[PDB]
Amino acid sequence: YESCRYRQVLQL
Amino acid sequence: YESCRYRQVLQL
Amino acid sequence: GTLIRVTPEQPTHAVCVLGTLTQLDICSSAPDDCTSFSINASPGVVVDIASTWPLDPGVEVTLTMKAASGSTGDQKVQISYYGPKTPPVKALLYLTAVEISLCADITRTGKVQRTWTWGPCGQGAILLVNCDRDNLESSAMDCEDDEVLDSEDLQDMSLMTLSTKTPKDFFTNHTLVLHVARSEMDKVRVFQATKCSVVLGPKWPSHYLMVPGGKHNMDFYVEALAFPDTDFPGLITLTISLLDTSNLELPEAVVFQDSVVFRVAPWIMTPNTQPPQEVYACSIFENEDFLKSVTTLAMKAKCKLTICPEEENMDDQWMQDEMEIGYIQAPHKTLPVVFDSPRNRGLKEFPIKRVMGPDFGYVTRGPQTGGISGLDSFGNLEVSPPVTVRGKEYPLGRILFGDSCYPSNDSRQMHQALQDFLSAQQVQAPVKLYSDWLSVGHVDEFLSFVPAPDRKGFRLLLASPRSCYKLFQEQQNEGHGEALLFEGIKKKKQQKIKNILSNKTLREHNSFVERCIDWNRELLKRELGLAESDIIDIPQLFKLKEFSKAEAFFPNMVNMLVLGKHLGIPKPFGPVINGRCCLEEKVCSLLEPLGLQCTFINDFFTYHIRHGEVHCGTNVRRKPFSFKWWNMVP
Amino acid sequence: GTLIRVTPEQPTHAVCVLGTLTQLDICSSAPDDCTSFSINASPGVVVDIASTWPLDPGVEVTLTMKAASGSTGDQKVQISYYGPKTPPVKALLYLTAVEISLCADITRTGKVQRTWTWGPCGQGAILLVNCDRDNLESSAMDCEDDEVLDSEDLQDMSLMTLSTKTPKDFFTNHTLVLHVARSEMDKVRVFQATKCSVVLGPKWPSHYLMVPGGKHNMDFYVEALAFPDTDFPGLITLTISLLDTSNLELPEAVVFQDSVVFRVAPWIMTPNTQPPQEVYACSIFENEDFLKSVTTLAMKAKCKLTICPEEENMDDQWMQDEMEIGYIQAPHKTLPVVFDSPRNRGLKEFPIKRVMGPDFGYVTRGPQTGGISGLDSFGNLEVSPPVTVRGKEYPLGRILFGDSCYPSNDSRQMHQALQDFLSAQQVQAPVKLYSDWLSVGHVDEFLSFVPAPDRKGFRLLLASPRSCYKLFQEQQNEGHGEALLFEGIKKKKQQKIKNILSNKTLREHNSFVERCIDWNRELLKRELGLAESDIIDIPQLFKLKEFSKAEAFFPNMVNMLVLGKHLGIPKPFGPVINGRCCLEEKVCSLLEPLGLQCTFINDFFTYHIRHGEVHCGTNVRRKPFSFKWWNMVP
Ligand SMILES: [Ca+2]
Ligand SMILES: [Ca+2]
Ligand SMILES: [Ca+2]
Ligand SMILES: [Ca+2]
Ligand SMILES: [Ca+2]
Ligand SMILES: [Ca+2]
Ligand SMILES: [Ca+2]
Ligand SMILES: [Ca+2]
Ligand SMILES: [Ca+2]
Ligand SMILES: [Ca+2]
Repeated sequence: YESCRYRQVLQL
Repeated sequence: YESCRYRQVLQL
Repeated sequence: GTLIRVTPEQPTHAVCVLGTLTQLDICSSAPDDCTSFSINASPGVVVDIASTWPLDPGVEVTLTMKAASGSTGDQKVQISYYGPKTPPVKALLYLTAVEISLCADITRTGKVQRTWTWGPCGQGAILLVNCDRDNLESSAMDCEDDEVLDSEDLQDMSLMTLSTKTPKDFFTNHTLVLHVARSEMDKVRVFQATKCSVVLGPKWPSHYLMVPGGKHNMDFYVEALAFPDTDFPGLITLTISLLDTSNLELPEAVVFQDSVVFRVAPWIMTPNTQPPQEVYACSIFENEDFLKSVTTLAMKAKCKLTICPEEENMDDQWMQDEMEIGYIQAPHKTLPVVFDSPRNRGLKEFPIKRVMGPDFGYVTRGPQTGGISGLDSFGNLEVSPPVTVRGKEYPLGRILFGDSCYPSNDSRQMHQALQDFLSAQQVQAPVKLYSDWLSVGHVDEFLSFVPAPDRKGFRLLLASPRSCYKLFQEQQNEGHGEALLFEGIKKKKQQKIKNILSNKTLREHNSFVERCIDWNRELLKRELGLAESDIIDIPQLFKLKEFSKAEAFFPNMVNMLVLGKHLGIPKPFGPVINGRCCLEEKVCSLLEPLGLQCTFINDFFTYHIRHGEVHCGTNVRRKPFSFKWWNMVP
Repeated sequence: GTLIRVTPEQPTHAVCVLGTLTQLDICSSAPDDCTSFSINASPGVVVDIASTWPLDPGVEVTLTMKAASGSTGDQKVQISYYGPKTPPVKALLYLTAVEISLCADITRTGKVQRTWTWGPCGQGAILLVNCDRDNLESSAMDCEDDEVLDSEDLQDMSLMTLSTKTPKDFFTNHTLVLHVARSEMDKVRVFQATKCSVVLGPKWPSHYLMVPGGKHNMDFYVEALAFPDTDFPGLITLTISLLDTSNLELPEAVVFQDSVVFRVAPWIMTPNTQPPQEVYACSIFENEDFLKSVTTLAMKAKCKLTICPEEENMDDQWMQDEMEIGYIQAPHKTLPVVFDSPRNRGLKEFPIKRVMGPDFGYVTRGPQTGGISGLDSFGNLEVSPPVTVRGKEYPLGRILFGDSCYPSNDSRQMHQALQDFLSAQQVQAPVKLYSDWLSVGHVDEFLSFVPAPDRKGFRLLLASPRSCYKLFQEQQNEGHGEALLFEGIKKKKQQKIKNILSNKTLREHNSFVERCIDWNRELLKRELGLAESDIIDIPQLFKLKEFSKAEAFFPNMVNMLVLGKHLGIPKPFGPVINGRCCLEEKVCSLLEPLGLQCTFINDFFTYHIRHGEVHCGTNVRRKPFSFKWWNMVP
């Protein structure tokens, strides 16, 4: 969940 | 909402 | 409230809405050298200082109007500021009062703050999900489109009155707006009655209203679109806002805002203790005797009957597992609603064509294109009668559905969408039970409720193998061990008492089944405030098969049809003594002194072969509760 | 409970778990001709009848064990059934007692029913979302993987103790299971400490435990994965279940089930009245004076400082609008958490690289790839100090964010995901305000909180144009109308007092802005229990532009930086009299007697030109509340 938000932000 | 459930069921 | 400060430089024009406290700030523009003030007002208004008073910021002045204004600026209030130097300074304020009142059925009575509170002392109106079809030439739920096609549909709505009392030329410099928050704009629709056109819906968040001056009343009709769920708690807010549009160059300014709060009526089930009104059944093949027995039972019970012919039946006879009938009610109308299971066997057309109609809603949840399990059959869907647990009351009972003890790799569970929907319907907080051990996995196969004159009013009946074993021990030790079970049935082998009593694998399997039943009994006793006097054991025998799941050894007599004080119990074909079966005699002597009549129907070759009983093949509609759901506090 | 019935035919073996009431059903298998019974038990157990007693179903027998069993079947209870005919019949029951206790920090103390209840008298433990990175060689939030990479990470978890006290050979015929419901299995992870391997997580719903006989203790570490939201209320249940596996052919049977309930710690903000601990800022160009002023203010306020160089800044200087710092706390650890806005301007790398680290969590919500509006900037995100409204207490304040008055076609709103997240964080129930009229639309541009020694402890400051107009009226009528506003700034035109006082369009625009401010003041006074003594007006002037939106005529002095008792206020460059600006003198005389020091910083050419102020370009970290959130009842 919040980990997925972390990965998505870091990609951008 | 519930109307969409109605249409989906009738199609099947 | 309303805060209007006065300036001696020029007079001030302000609008004071009747029903709102208006305080005067009298220090923002007060003369620096001033020390005291006095107030004189017209008799039409009331001024309260909460003769000469100091201008300290602590003191406050409240203004209250009594009657609506007939013309603009018809009241005047003057303030005389007194200073040690220079003559006193006079400030003026002109008042026009209007009356804007948006009202609904907040008292839950039937006749036409700003928050919905449960309980008998609460306030707040109720919407009804327009899930029926009052049009006889339409093929859609009447809330899908954006029109009202028949005046009878108007009876399934909620009324809202906008009362306006303003001067004649008031609305030349003011505007009224109706709106709903963007997160709820897609779960409500509001028509204006003059015949009626849409005002608010899933495409118009807000609408400007055209109202004339003087006295006027407007009628609005409100209908909901979605039942409460996890994403939608159930509260819908409708807001009326008054905007000032005096200057064209400048944008509008909001000056008054009233609102009303509605609750969407939840889906409420009916337990087995309510009087019946209508019975559904099926006809497939070799069903003349079964249907005749159901018909005579219904005639004795004084109810209706609906039968599905084999053309629309598609060789599906389990009406119970597909549809469940509940009701939704509001102070002005109570209408039933059919809940369609995600299971889509041959009976997927009956609940959608032959059930829903005039004053019969239809709602369903879950994935329809596969992805379910047997636990989704309405077998795991029952309701207990009103109960009191440890000082807390449930006048509408508790939902009961079964699932696995702990999550694993071969465990099953009711679909999460259905579980969350049932939980979101608060009025019957659900209770989970351990019924995964059954091959089909239906809580209807081991528990049943019966109406009782005395004590709490109900009596839960549970399947227990010990009862059958003690009966068989008595039958053997009185010397009739020669009795043959399954004598009436010719195809199935008859079994003698000694063999079944001396069987060891069957005893072990029934011990396991008894352990599961004991765990479920303790769970129910904890969750429904029962003693040992409210639970009756009806003998039964279970046997294990592939993957160690329980099946009824002889017809399940717990899954019976209850119609008021009449019972249709599946015939066990148990061993007979002196021309009467011991099982039937025992159950009749156990249920009759409660004030009932027992009739046994035979469905061995037509239902039991396909792992079913009478109650699993028929459905009953029941009268809604007399207790109003909104009166309960969750 | 536990229900064990006795049968005289053969002795019965049963397990009685210590801490559970066990009732004996003594009529299920009682002799038919029997009339009375007697009980004699070993001293190790206690039997309560709630000498000879009738066997009526009403009477009940309770059994209680005092000490754990050292061997299987070490207690015996005998029941003598007395009948008028035949000798009395003896029934036997053998008892072995175990002790299975799953314990956590239920008392919210820090040392190691079955329901989570708020309030100081409640019970129930708290998890912490492992949103930090305690590994210095990792580039992922430490809850993403399925391993514990450093012992320091163990400090961000929650402890759980499984105490087992059973005979030596007990677990040869019994099994223990740990599990979590399938709807919460993807929001929790549980490790077993011996160094530690996973036990429960988003791929293992349940795990069988290997425990030896005798005395033993097991340590489990629990970490949450998701913050509470609309789809996840916040309750996580962990269940320990004891299963009987005596017979291999038969499946397992559940015999005892204990559970514990955890709450996921919510995201809690910090208002402006808390002492600072760390200040963030930016450096882009011509920023030596601004940065120097911020540094000396921080040095005076005794705090840290963090500065982003222009290489990672990417010409973005609005730190306030991108990130907001709050805290999450539990009885054993309190750690801050950074909230990243969906806005992704040039500062999208600072909160993700230079902020989150050892003991600094990171959480964000919403759509990142566009689809937002200016209202999503953290400008509409403030918190009021602890407040008491109409008898209800909020010791952690109320969230304040602004949006449009009513939904329309050109109206804007905060993103629904952010609004639902803030609402799901209950401890600060949000309050909406009307701040769409501003061109940028930031509630930080018109309200501000300041710590006060007296009264409630705080003082809300609001922007009001009248204050500025009365100051200008005084400056004109004392004869200094020649004063020129914007004298210090050379590029911008200086404006004389008479022209600005006699301007009519500006007066109309400021009247509209005053009406909006008045509506917001009434809303805040209703929602925060304020009187007129807790609100201070700071003069300001607004002007309307394209699409009729308000902008600050001169630097906004409400958007100031508050550090304990020190203030950094944007310099208005207002007209000067006798070598001191009237605006600064008025504001200093209005704020100083409250016990503060005022320092004015100039950011006209570096911030105001791009529509910003000091507080919009800097961020502050603040000490968490001393009041424990779990002690509040929502
Ligand atoms: Ca319609
Ligand atoms: Ca209708
Ligand atoms: Ca269906
Ligand atoms: Ca109707
Ligand atoms: Ca049912
Ligand atoms: Ca980890
Ligand atoms: Ca950590
Ligand atoms: Ca970001
Ligand atoms: Ca840490
Ligand atoms: Ca902020």
